[PDB]
Amino acid sequence: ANTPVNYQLTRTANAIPEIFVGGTFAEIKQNLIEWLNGQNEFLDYDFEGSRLNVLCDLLAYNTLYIQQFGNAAVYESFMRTANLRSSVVQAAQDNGYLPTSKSAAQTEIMLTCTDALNRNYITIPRGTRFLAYAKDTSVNPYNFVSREDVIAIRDKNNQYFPRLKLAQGRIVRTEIIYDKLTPIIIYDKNIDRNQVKLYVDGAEWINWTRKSMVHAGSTSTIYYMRETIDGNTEFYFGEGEISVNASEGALTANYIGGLKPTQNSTIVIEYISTNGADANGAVGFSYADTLTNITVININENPNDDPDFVGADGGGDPEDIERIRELGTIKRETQQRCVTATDYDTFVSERFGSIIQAVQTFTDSTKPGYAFIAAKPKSGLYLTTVQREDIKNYLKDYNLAPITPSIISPNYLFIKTNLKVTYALNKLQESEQWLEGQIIDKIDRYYTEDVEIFNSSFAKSKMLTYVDDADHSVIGSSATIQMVREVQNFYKTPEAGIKYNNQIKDRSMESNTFSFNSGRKVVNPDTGLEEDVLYDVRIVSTDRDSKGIGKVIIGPFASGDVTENENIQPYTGNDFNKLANSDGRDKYYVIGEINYPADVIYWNIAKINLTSEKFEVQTIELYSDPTDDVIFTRDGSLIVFENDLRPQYLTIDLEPIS
Amino acid sequence: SFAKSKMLTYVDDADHSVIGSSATIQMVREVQNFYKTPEAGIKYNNQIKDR
Amino acid sequence: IQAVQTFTDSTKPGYAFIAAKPKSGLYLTTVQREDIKNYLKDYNLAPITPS
Amino acid sequence: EIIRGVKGKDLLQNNIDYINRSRSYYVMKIKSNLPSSRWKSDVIRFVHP
Amino acid sequence: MLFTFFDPIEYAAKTVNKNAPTIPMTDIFRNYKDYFKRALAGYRLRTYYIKGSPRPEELANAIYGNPQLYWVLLMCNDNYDPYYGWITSQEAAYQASIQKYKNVGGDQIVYHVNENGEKFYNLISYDDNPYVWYDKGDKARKYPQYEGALAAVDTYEAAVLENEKLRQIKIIAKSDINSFMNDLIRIMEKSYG
Repeated sequence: ANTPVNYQLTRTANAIPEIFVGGTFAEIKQNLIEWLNGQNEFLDYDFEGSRLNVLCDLLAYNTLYIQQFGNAAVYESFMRTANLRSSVVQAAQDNGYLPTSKSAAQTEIMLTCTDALNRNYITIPRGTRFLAYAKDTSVNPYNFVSREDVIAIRDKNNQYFPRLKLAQGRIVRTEIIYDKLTPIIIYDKNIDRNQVKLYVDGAEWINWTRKSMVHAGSTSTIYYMRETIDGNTEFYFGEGEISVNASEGALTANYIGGLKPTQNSTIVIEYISTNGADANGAVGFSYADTLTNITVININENPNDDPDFVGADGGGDPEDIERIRELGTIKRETQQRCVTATDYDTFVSERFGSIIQAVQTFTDSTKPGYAFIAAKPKSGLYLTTVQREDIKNYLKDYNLAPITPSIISPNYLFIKTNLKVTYALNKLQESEQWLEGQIIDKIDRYYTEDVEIFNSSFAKSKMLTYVDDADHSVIGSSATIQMVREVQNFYKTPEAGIKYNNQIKDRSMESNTFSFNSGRKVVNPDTGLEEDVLYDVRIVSTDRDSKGIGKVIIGPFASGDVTENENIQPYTGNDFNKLANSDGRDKYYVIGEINYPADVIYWNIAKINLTSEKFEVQTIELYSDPTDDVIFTRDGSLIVFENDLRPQYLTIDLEPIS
Repeated sequence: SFAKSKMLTYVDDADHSVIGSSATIQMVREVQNFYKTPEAGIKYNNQIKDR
Repeated sequence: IQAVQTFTDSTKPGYAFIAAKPKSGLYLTTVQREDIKNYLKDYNLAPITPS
Repeated sequence: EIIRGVKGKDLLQNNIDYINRSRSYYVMKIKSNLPSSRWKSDVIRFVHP
Repeated sequence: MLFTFFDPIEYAAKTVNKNAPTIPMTDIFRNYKDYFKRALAGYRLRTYYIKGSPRPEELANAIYGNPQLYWVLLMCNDNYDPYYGWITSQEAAYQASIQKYKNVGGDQIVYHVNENGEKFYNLISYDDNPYVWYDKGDKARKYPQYEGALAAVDTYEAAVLENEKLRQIKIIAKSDINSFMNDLIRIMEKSYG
């Protein structure tokens, strides 16, 4: 049982050559005090004689003074032992992967605008800026600028919408005369290397490195980045044989490194510094820069709706040492082109790393040719379809040819909770309400501290610890969870059904109430025709049955709603839970069945023959209460904290106490 | 006052391998006297559920 | 091959397509096609057969 | 067409329809002594796509 | 003179153990080598020679009159170590050589150098004709790789030529040393932020 051993594994989890380890001074002396002892020159001198002792005592002080220099450098010297972050990037940058500066809040708009000139084609030139208030705050909009040129066909009726996508900040372009001996610094903070583009005289060069990088451009066009230890970015390009080497495709051969400069190739670069990570979820937009003859009659948010979405994107801290530290090793491991699934993990982690807290690369053995991806928008659970499309194509750049990237947000276990938390009034002068605003931070803290990381077993209580930890003037804290999944088809279970991975109490399997259109007719004075009647139902589990099974009981039905079949009967069992309706309609059917041990849950509404369309809503939320304390996750099913988008899943009651 | 959460802190602390924990508490007041309640009567200072 | 143009189809995995003008002829002659794919075959991503 | 030349691939029960061929089942095979789940995680972690 | 310029930094020993206290220290972890390039690129380096085996900074005084700038010389010298990168007296060098070879062996004949100056490694004459050289590991009798009169190099003497190379240095003029100084300093302000 557990782990038997033969002298197994190696050297803890990770190398500590540990001659380097800083020890306690006294011990350091204690070691060294021995050192001077046994020294052939004198075996006589007693060190515990306080006279020599303090003298030797001093040697250790310097020796300790000097050691942490010698030791820390090693931690520094070796990535993943590097304690300095600007260290970490260096080896990472060296490994062929860099962390980036905060990455502009980005979005798309379509806007319908009439040109006053009625020309066939207007362009939106790159660099028109728009304003967006951050969510719920109009005090200031966040400026953000047209990413690139875009033109639009004038539709007939003369009004036509262009569409374009938007990153946040201001276009900031600077020309520089290049010179042989000189650094090329941008001292700009809020810079992000991903929105950095430049022009040598004329044509654009790309840092090969995550811009294009496979095109006929022959690599003569190129340059690099680097991070000044200061925190500002300096430019770099390869000098001399800037292409691979020698003769290559040219018949004349000789040597070209470019950028002599003398004055040649005056370098003009163009970039956006940004306020980002603060701008996420900026919904209200403005058209903040006018053009000749173009007038936006409407700017309408979010083409191709998710439908659940927020304003902009992006931003970023930028920096985290933990996600960055090991990571580049995989990029150090992998080549540029992404090949391995985790190579697709780490590669995706490069670009939209600030978009994605966690990305799950996997194959679905069913569909080959598709790279199946489960990622965290980290602002939310759902990358807007353009993002999905966006990184996809960009990702798709690095990939095996027949392979296709396929990104889907996996299903998400939802933890539906009412919280009961007590505090002493007197104990806190601070505004009660804001306390709730406090805890509501510290709740996701645990998540971000834990749950999204591994998507392992989830501890309710352990979560409640930190929210307990919040005010310390909180007297007590209580909560109750309802494990919640969302369903895409009310009508038919997914083939495999649905499983909780987690034991639930019998009969504690619930669902959402929802109306149902019933063909029967309603008329009321002044109402007139009134279509027909519709009432609501919900999905009900019957009791546990022997062999841990249950049959899915449909919501209550009025008489004549469902054509009665000799096969299908009103379940009309004693047990099954029932909502209380004004109808008193007692017709209940089995639409399907479950078993509690397997946690697997199936039904089909084809069973009851009831028409899909006589239901109004396509998706229903799923309610259940796991009998077990902690929540287990397996695959693609992860508990997560999104309160803002889905507050009804998170509720907190506040108990004032004197 | 006693807190089932604040106690839960240290039981969390004990190993570092404990992935979770929880409990269902019942106060216990043992009573010396059956036949007569203390004429004043016991109180928990804390309300309880019915039955 | 004047210029060789590589492409795939997602419908059929395991395979790679390249476009070739021998520029000595409107169609690429065969003796090349066996000569190349041969020499080519050295580096083939195992799951994939370039064609 | 019916197919002229002949060569084999040996099998315990040769040919027939075999049984239960996936997909087009071709999705490419692997053979080794060592039991999988010992080799399962890493090859996809490393080479297997 | 540098590291005291920047603020001392706090440092955690984390990654040695999951909990270790954080320590402040004077910064080595600014590079200074790039710091002394940019500013350096303004003027020039001037090669320079050494009269003896002095210390870098002991030597750093006589040129600039300021012992404090050793590092200026050092970064222009950009040696790997201040201890063995510098000029060294015969006494030490031999001992240094004595040390490094001692376990291998003393007085080890390192290589044969021809008249032309071409070092010949791993060579010995079969002794019949000392002028014909069969190398070694051969047992000779075969493949003499050269024939003629060559010098051999004593490990002592071998030590000399090594330290000998260190004699000349590229340095910047004592005139500009001041003007230079301010500029780099100013750069560090840009490098502070």
